[PDB]
Amino acid sequence: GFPTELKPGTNQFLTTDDGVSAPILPNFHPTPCIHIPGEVRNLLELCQVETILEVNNVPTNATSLMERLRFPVSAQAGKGELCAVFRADPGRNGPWQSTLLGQLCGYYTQWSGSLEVTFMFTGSFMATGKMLIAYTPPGGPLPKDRATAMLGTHVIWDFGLQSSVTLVIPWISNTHYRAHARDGVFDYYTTGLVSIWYQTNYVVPIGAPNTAYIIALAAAQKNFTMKLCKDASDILQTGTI
Amino acid sequence: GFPTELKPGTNQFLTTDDGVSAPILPNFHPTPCIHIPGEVRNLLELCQVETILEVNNVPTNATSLMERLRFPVSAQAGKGELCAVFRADPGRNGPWQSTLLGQLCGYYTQWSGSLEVTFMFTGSFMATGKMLIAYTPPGGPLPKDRATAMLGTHVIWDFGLQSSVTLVIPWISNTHYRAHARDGVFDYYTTGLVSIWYQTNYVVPIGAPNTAYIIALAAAQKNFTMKLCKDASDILQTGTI
Amino acid sequence: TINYYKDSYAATAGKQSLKQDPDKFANPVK
Amino acid sequence: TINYYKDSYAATAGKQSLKQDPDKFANPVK
Amino acid sequence: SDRVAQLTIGNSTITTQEAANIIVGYGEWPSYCSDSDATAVDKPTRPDVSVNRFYTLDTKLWEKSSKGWYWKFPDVLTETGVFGQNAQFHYLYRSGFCIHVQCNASKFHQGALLVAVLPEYVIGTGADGFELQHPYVLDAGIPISQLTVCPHQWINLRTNNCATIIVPYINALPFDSALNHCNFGLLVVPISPLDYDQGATPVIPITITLAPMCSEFAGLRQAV
Amino acid sequence: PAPTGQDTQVSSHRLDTGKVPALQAAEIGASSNASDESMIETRCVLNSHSTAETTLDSFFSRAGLVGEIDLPLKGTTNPNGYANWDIDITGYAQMRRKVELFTYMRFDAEFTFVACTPTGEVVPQLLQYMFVPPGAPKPDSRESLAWQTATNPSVFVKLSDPPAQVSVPFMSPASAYQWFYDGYPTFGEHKQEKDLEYGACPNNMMGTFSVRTVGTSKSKYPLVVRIYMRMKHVRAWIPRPMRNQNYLFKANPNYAGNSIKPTGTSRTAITTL
Amino acid sequence: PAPTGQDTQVSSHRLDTGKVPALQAAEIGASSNASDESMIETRCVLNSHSTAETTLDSFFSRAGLVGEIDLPLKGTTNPNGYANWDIDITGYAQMRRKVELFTYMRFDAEFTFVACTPTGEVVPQLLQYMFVPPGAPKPDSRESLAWQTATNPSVFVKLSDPPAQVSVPFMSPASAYQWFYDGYPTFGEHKQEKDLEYGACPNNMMGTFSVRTVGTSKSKYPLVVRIYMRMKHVRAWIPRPMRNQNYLFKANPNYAGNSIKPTGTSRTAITTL
Ligand SMILES: CCCCCCCCCCCCC/C=C\[C@H](O)[C@H](N)CO
Ligand SMILES: CCCCCCCCCCCCC/C=C\[C@H](O)[C@H](N)CO
Repeated sequence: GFPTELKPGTNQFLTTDDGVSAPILPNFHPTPCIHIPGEVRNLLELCQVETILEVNNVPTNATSLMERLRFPVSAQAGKGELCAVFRADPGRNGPWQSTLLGQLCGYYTQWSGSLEVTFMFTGSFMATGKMLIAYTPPGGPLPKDRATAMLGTHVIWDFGLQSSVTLVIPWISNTHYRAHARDGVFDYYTTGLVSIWYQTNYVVPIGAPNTAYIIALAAAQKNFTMKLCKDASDILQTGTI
Repeated sequence: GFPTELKPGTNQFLTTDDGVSAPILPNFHPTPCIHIPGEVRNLLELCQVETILEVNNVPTNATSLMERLRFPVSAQAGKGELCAVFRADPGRNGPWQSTLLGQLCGYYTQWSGSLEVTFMFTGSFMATGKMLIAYTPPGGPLPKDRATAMLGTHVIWDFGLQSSVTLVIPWISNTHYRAHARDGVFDYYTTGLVSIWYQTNYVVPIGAPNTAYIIALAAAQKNFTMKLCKDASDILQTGTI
Repeated sequence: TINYYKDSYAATAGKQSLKQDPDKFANPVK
Repeated sequence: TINYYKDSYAATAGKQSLKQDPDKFANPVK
Repeated sequence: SDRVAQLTIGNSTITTQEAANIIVGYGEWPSYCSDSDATAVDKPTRPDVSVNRFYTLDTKLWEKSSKGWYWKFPDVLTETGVFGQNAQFHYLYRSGFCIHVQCNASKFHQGALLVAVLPEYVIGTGADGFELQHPYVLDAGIPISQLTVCPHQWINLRTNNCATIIVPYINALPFDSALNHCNFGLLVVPISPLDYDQGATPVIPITITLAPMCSEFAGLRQAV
Repeated sequence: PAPTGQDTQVSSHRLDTGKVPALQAAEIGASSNASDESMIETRCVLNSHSTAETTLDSFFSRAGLVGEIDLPLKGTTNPNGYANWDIDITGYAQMRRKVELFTYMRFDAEFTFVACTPTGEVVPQLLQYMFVPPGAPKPDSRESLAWQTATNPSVFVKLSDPPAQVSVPFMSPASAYQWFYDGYPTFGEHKQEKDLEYGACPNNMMGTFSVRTVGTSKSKYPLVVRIYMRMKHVRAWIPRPMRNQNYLFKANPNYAGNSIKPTGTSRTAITTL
Repeated sequence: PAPTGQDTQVSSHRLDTGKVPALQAAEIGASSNASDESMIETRCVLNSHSTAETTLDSFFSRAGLVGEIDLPLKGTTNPNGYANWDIDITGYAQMRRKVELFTYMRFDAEFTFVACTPTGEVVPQLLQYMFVPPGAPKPDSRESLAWQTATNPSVFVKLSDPPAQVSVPFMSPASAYQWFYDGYPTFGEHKQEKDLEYGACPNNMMGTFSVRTVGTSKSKYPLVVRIYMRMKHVRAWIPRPMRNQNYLFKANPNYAGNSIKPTGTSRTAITTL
């Protein structure tokens, strides 16, 4: 018949290949598909939904595992005290590991885009105060005081009727994409740091609680993209199931 | 020659495949086909022909194997007595195993459509009476009395010149298709139950027989369909033939 | 039908035509 | 999509259509 | 303008003066089963006014050490009202739901709740609801921090005192039984614990109100 | 035409005398005609279920086992490295019950032969399958002169190669194959001996299948050959009731008379499930 | 449409009262809407990054292990040369965690079977993979009569040949597969025994997979078969939060209650990295 030749790529089973195979059921018609609400057409559609961030990931015991979702705030001596810090690296293990964005990003090697962190105040109605949230780009170490942190991009948050403010972390980088950061050589892709400072005080009249809590929600902007699919770093089994 | 590549599916013999093969007889012309009456073009054409149903499948011995085709009817005290019950599952082993629809349905995993059961009275001309036939949808257990069975869809049958009535079992289901029902988990696809109750009595004058019989014929409607061909559950051999 | 030889009986099964005549066996009454 | 058989479910995955509706999950407010 | 609200349906009415708008689940209002989706052959019944109205279920107390509660739908209403009677007299059921959660306190209290709806809530190891044992993993091995991906709202005691969610019919079948399948479960978890100083009112009840919308039934038989 | 199942039209209640869809007379011999929309209150349903899987081609174009040949090293069946097998389909129950639903069939075929050792191992060996039409010289040994296959079709293949397959036309002198033949094939007197030819239809005897291992001396491995058959371009006529009891002999409807069994299962009482 | 990421428009400083993009009210339940060009001073950037790698097909059309079958020579599992395996996907963590992100899926499949000896060596041997739909006769031995595969699809292949693969349609009676089923499959009273059927969805039980070594006597090599699955034409609905703790049982969300662990890693203080 027709003379052919075989190239040195035959008989190999490649997992990611797209190929044609012989069907097992000739002339088969599946069940019709009715309309079911809530269809996903892209993993990026649900990469922009805010989820609770675990900034206060100090405790570990079983009975206090719920305390990791908020961090406390109270009255001080008005000297610009520090509240909490963390690293703004979605793929690196840390506070971001508790969000849907953090879990999904583990399936993709490289990402690019702007993030967004929202803080909500859950105190009494008569408690007022202001806070400063600062984002230090790469190169600068952790700020030692407020007057050093105010140099980078920052936003001043005022308590009031509107109880939520959003700090947008703009995409500032040297490369078009960033790989996942880790300790050692791969610190080249570190995004920076986030700090929260007392602005004036936490003022409260008589007969009202002295301690309040803040809840932080994180998500991604409209230019967030990921590529180069890989497998996750965590396996949820310890043998046969 | 032309360079090609081999995909990981070669050298396998797949039974359901449709392929081209080399003919053994070159330039062969078969015998012409004359017109023969009674041609079948679809297995669904002969799925709508009524066949005798074995409601009274009690006896087992050799000499009384013919008594399974009918069930008796006689005069009672007029208290709405029960006559006979069975399950309306075509694929499940039981009374339906004796029909052509029941045997054919064993070759297909899933079915959908409306069934139809016809009862014929074969008594004397002077015997009159009425019966109630009720179909209980899934969820309700076997009715304990007539006043509980009359709630579901039912038809009242009157003896007379027209000696046959048909009870139509409408397709009432949650899913588009049903798999074959069986004891255990697969009871999820049970269709329901069928019951026959005395309405008034079986009245007969002097000089006429006191016992009569009923013959039931079952078939399928015009929207009956089956899919996902499989092999039957019964093998009719006990070794080499 | 797909064929590669000179004989029509070596081709594939193909797709038939969906026609039914249920009245031949179910309603043969004159 | 590339197909060599009579059944549509034996073909390749092909290239989908790039459409997004992020407002379904993020902004469901009336 | 989205601070006062009135919701009326059937012969019941709900008013609130501190609202947080209305969340429509997955951006789809409830509707009836179209002629192409149906599979039954019998005409269904639509009682309309007699089963689409607000029902009040039970009251649960909020304490400084509470864990959380969850309910199941439509299991709660099967013994309540004409909706309950029709559910046990029919085999197939479909409907939507409008859910309203009420919890109010003074200006000197503080705390926050997480109200969310999670379809097909399989629980690992009635109308009064149950109390969670391991709220961190939602009693099913999934973290609670990602619950916001589901239709949800918050009850912040300094901002509002109510939450409203509208959920259409969610299932892979056009009709299903109401006595063997629970389409979704409602969750109410206190994320920020309640706090107040001695002398204030220490009882902060939580009450649940809900109303079926666009109900349908088929497959009549005896009551089961 | 019937590409999909029928729909259901909206119906309402009816209370009128003279028209009675429900009452029937099954003594006539025709199936019912009352529909769902004429005995209960129905809605509008748009059915779109395909009926393309129940066609004759969709039901018969699946491979099945029909044959078995043994070529042992030590034994009594075929100790000379050659075998003769008459072409019959009635040797196995699964395929026989399927094909016996009808009376006349007309179809092509696709035969596939799978060969291996009795333990399932594959060894390098050469064979020759030869199709012997009725009236051709049948081989009698491993080195028979008839193996020159001057006219009869033949196939040479090795065990290590993928199983060989061929396409087969319709070779009957009649217009179709028939699995039942109520009569005798000769004009004789039918005293007793002819009764062993009751039902023997000459129109179904298509020939003989011959297999050998190509060589002069005895081989070194025992071999087994399995013949699989698939139908295409199928036509059928005059359906008949399906089989009930076990099979006993090839091309014979004989059954065990002492052990007769019901078609389905049995219960204790008629008023209890 | 969204073929690429969004651009960034030039922005300047703004000092005006009444419009406040920054302040929000997350109690409503909707994500933010403030952008980069509304809280800092930005430039013009023309984004051309593709978003075609995050689609459902691009994320699910990759092969993964789902099955394992052992056919030992001496042992207790399958010492007769045949095995029966019910079709389940929840047997391995990597694929299960991926597929459990959503609630309803609708997809075709492409199955690839790789067979070799336990040491990895390849030997000449013949097998037969048989797909047994629910309600079909399941084989019980190596020479079972059900192996005639008169209707059920079957595949014959050798170890020395490249791994066999087939394409599989969507066979569910429902409109989609569901990995979570909050309910029971029977109308019973659910006293204690039914609780072992909690979550057992009949719409996911698709059948049985059967494998044997073609032969009459016992084979000569131990064999292992690995089943790999790939998805295509994928649709998804209603995403849910991802898994946190280890898996314990198939088709069960059970977790070890005594050993509960946080989602991520931990540090010593909140004011120190
Ligand atoms: C390479 C040569 C092998 C080809 C041999 C097969 C060709 C002939 C097959 C006949 C097809 C089936 C029809 C035969 C007749 C009936 O089935 C039986 N005799 C029933 O009585
Ligand atoms: C050569 C025959 C082999 C083909 C056998 C595979 C066909 C059936 C595969 C089913 C596809 C996956 C869907 C199955 C159901 C669910 O995954 C699980 N039961 C989860 O409960």
